[PDB]
Amino acid sequence: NVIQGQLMSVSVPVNTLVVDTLSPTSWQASTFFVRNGSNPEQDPLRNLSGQA
Amino acid sequence: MDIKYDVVIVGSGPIGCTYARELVGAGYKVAMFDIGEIDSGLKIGAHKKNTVEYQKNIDKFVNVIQGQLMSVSVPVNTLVVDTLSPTSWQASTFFVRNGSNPEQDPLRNLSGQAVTRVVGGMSTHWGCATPRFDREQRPLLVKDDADADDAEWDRLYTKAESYFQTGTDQFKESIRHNLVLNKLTEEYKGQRDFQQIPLAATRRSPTFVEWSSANTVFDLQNRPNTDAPEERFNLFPAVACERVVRNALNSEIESLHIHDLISGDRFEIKADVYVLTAGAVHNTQLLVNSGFGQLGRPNPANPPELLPSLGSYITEQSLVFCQTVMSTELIDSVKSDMTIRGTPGELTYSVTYTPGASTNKHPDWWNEKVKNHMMQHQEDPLPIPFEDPEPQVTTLFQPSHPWHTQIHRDAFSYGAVQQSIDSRLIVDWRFFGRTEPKEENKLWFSDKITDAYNMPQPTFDFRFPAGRTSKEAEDMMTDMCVMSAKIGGFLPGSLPQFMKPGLCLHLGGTHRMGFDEKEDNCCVNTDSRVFGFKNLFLGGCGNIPTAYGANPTLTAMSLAIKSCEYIKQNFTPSPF
Amino acid sequence: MDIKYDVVIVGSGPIGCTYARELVGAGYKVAMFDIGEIDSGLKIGAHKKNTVEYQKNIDKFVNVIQGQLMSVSVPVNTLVVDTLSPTSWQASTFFVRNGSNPEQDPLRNLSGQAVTRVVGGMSTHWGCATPRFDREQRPLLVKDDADADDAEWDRLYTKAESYFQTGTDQFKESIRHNLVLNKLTEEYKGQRDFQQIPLAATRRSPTFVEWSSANTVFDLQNRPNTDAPEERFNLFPAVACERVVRNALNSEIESLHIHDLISGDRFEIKADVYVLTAGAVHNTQLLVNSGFGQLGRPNPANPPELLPSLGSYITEQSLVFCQTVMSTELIDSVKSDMTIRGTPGELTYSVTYTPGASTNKHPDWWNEKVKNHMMQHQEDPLPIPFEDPEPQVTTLFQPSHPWHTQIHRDAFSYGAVQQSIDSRLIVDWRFFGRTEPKEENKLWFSDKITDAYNMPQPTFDFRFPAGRTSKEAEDMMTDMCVMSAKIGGFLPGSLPQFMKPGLCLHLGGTHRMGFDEKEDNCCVNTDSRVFGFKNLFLGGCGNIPTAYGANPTLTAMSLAIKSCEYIKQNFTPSPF
Amino acid sequence: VDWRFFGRTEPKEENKLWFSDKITDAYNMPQPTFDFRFPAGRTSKEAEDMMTDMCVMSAKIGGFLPGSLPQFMKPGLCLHLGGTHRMGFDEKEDNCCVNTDSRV
Ligand SMILES: *Cc1cc2c(cc1C)nc1c(=O)[nH]c(=O)nc-1n2C[C@H](O)[C@H](O)[C@H](O)COP(=O)(O)OP(=O)(O)OC[C@H]1O[C@@H](n2cnc3c(N)ncnc32)[C@H](O)[C@@H]1O
Ligand SMILES: *Cc1cc2c(cc1C)nc1c(=O)[nH]c(=O)nc-1n2C[C@H](O)[C@H](O)[C@H](O)COP(=O)(O)OP(=O)(O)OC[C@H]1O[C@@H](n2cnc3c(N)ncnc32)[C@H](O)[C@@H]1O
Repeated sequence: NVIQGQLMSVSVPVNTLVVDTLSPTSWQASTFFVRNGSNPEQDPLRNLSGQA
Repeated sequence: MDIKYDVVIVGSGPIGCTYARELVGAGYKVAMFDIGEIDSGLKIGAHKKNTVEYQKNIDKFVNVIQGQLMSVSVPVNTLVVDTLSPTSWQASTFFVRNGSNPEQDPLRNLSGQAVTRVVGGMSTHWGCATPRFDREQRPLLVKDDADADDAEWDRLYTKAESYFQTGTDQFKESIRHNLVLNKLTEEYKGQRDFQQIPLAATRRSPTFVEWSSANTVFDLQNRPNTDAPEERFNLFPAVACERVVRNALNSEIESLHIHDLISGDRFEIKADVYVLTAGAVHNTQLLVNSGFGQLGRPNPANPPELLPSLGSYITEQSLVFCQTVMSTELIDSVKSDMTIRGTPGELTYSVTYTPGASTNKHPDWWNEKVKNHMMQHQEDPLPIPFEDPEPQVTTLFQPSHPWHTQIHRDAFSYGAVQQSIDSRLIVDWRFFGRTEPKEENKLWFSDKITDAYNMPQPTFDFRFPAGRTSKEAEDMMTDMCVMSAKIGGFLPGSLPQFMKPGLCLHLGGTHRMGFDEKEDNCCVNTDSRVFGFKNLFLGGCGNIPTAYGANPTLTAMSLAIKSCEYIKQNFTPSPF
Repeated sequence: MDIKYDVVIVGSGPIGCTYARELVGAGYKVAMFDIGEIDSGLKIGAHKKNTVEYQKNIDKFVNVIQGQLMSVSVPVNTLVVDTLSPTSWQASTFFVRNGSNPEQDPLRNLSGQAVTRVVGGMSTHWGCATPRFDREQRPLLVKDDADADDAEWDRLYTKAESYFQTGTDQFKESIRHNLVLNKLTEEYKGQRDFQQIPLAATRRSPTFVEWSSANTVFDLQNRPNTDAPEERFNLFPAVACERVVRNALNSEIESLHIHDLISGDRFEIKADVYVLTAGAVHNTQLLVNSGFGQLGRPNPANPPELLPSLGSYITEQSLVFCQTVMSTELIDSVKSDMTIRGTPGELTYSVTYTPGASTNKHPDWWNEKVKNHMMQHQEDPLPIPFEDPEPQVTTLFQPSHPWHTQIHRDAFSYGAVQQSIDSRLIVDWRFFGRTEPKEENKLWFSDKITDAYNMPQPTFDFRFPAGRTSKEAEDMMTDMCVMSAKIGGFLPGSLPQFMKPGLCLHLGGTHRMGFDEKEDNCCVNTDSRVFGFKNLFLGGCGNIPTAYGANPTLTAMSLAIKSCEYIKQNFTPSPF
Repeated sequence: VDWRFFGRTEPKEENKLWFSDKITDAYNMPQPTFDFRFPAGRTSKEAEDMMTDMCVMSAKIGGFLPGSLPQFMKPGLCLHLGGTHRMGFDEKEDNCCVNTDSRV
């Protein structure tokens, strides 16, 4: 837990995971927009995802 | 097989079988085709739960359901796997893979929508709930005369309930059922009414229910036969129906084009009357494949010439689910009439009641089951008999609670930790919302991509409408949270949640009914006859044009019965 | 139903059907009972995968399998749930709940063991692999004459393979199959041989295989009928067989006691010949319920009077599994014969080969499939055609690799992330170990606890034996890791692992065969006749007394064919 | 017992760490971006041979622990990144950034 608490990911690609069980009242974007500190330059297929 | 029939029916689900029942009985020469195969045993199209083994292992039945639900539209998968070995082959993109539909926006889908291709359709696995719709959920059959409209729905629903063997008392001797039913009655006294879910089912013994299906409505045996010597019916399984052929006038259907999946051959079939009962998705696909509506991605710049509302105004219900673990207060109530001496497992242990004691909260029969269970199974800490049937409770949709409710048990795949909880304690909660019909919510068919039967690939463009539909959906969730707490707390792993869109499989409005094609933005009239066409009829939930929360099948069958009255009045059976 | 038959058969799986095929054909008056129901469509007891819908959706078939596998022995669950609401009822102990078996030690179980109660048994869902056993895996039918023993097994296996429609070439036109087969041949040159898994199956088209089943061996239709007018057979589904009644001499069976699950009535059935083919678990249960062996927890202080080796020396195979993702080297090999100009998706793009080029690594037909796929589907990055059949590769058990191997695809439930990998790349690896028979490994039946049919509850006391069995099991895992790496890296989520004990469903030895009851510690002789008894025979994997790694069904059928030779030679059919 | 086997990666010009000219990280510095794949040829063959070697060697000690089965870890979890500002004798000939005294 100490280790994980001090390893900050270098490059996180834009997340395209589909959540389709939100309530109909919840706000949602119509796209997978650059969110949550993701790096839009990053190809998720040519990454070092584990680099921190 | 002959080339010419009086009536042809596409699909062998319960709605096709309603047509078959009515029309074979009226003496028409009838053919029914189904793309799927016979696989329910000797009773063709019967419910798969009606085996002794599923009645003793009911949770295994989830697997039967899942094994015959094939996803309608799966978007291209973009999940990153970055722990492959460096030697494994990988593409540089998320390419169209594994039967995914590239037309599909993963954010405007009914991901949970699925279809069943087997003789008897989805009625080989369904839950058999058959409530009537109240006025608010129901389309008009009579204009400007509410009493006359009620009377007509009553006549039709009554017949439909006979065809399905609908009843409301098959679970009346269940302790668990009565425990839930009574508590909720008491808690909502003067606010809401609770009753048994109306269920298409006949109890055969205390541990066996014969669930109804297509086979209950019509047995699907070829005729003439010894029991029906003057009737004429043939069922042709493993036949993909691909198109109905319109005359140039667009006034009549001239043939049905089929593909025999066993021989591989294609044929045309001729009939006086053509009935499409392939389900809400597949009726639409067949029509669009026959030049109704618009093939391809919607294009308003280019409105279709025939049935422009086809595939628009589609509705699916919102669904919320949880499970509860029965409260201590309620379990203790079960044994309230009992005197208990000594300690379980010893010789002096005694559980007794006074039959007829005026202070008894329960009938003698309930108390006998409980005493006997507690004295026979002294290692068991619960007062509920092991073979006690499940709860089957509803409060039906009303204006002040505009959702359908099922408080019940059906087959479920309990994870390992959930298996730690005694099943007698667990109750499932499913609340179903009504969805406003909106032109923008569409089922359409690709002009380039094809499905597994080489038909135009279905694609959804759906979102739950803003406004009432969404407010009610969230109010429904809150209502399940409030109501469920009266019975027990949530079961870990089955916490309150929205189910993926379309999992409820109550899709409607894809080929909707109304009085007037333009004014009511619809495809069929109140006899389920396709506007413009003399001899084409559509059956099923696709016909329902309203926002409904209740399970739609009974309502669809009712419309089918009306549709067959029109047929009997307007087409003469051939001589035998 | 009559009261008297020439032969009665308990169970309608493939082994019962072998008896039925041989004995109905020999003119005996035959009854077969099965506790399960007809549910494979019109072809009674046929494989459930032989529908068009499962052949287009093969992964859905896992659900069919899981829906008909009922766990034999589930220990009491001790999983702690401590996130219930304080209002929910809870016991203060982990009490016997949810059909758990309190006799069962969770640490000496076959947790993965399960049974199938349906007409046709497990052959309605099985994988159809039918290898022969080599000498090392195989029991003796002839003593002190190895060549004579080989000759006898050859005669019997050859007939069994005819009954099952066993073949080794149904997958020969698969690119994927040949890609795997060839690579592994090359890598083990001079060390091991690879071939197609022998499969009970007939190819009907490039996209449809008719998998064999009980129905292939015998069609299970009542006789006399139009095709077999001088034969006599009745199948009675939904009949629980409970006991065979021994004479006081313990020299003959006098009746079969049955329970009709539909009427609820119990009857006795009389026959000259009694054949038990209910599976390895249920044959044992029936025998113990009839006073063979010992009911209750083993007690050596009190050895049974009849068949003291019944339920001892049980064997189940160890099973290791993984999936791979095909290597880049191998995928590129597929298109080695191709010249490629331009870029995919453009007008100039060209994929060509020179038919007959001496430097071609592949036959023209392979290259035609590949060229056509690459030119027709230029958005697809793989050279393998979409409808290419699966790999079906084996290297059969040998002394230097004493395990059976299947390098293949069968129905599988891929998780969401796994669905991200193109299915054409994925290969399943299943290696099966042989288990030394040990007296201490037992299937026994409770004297107090009962199962869902009110029969004595089965309980296992099993561990994989120390010594060779365990060393080989781990060497097998290492061998799969080494061999699989030649084809590709592991698929995340399907990494190398031991499967729970008994999931392979290859249980043997529960009612084992040998020459001499005491010296060979066994229950039946080489005609599958129960020692002491003139007219009682047992069929199935329970008969196999050796340590085997290969799939046992073909071997069991072979023994059944020998058993019927004895019957035909020793019992006269009644006159018709 | 834990088993961790670590492979060597061939240095390839095409494998890059670069920095965005538009996107910034949490300290307002140019956002790092990788363009990496394990090189074809030796690096990838050895990586798979390494996996097989761990499977073979580990079996001498015991069987795998369920839930910790043999697997490749996500790229870069080992945190042994090298070569981003690599050393050599001659800047052009050795394609490098610092000399053997680590001087730029
Ligand atoms: C699956 C499901 C269904 C369900 C249920 C629970 C589950 C898990 N619970 C419900 C319940 O409690 N109450 C109820 O009212 N609905 C519930 N359902 C849904 C219900 O089963 C369906 O509404 C009902 O069966 C619909 O009936 P219908 O006759 O309209 O349609 P179907 O059963 O899908 O049968 C259609 C058939 O047509 C075939 N087919 C499809 N395409 C073709 C082509 N091209 N050619 C020839 N035949 C075609 C099918 O194979 C099928 O049998
Ligand atoms: C389930 C399974 C099976 C399997 C397979 C894969 C799966 C997922 N893959 C295998 C394969 O590739 N090759 C092979 O050799 N084996 C494979 N199998 C196993 C195979 O199906 C079984 O070995 C085979 O079917 C055994 O045949 P048998 O005829 O001995 O037994 P059965 O099929 O279990 O049928 C027994 C029947 O008897 C009934 N029954 C049980 N108890 C009673 C009582 N008391 N009274 C009357 N009937 C009884 C059953 O209901 C059943 O049909």
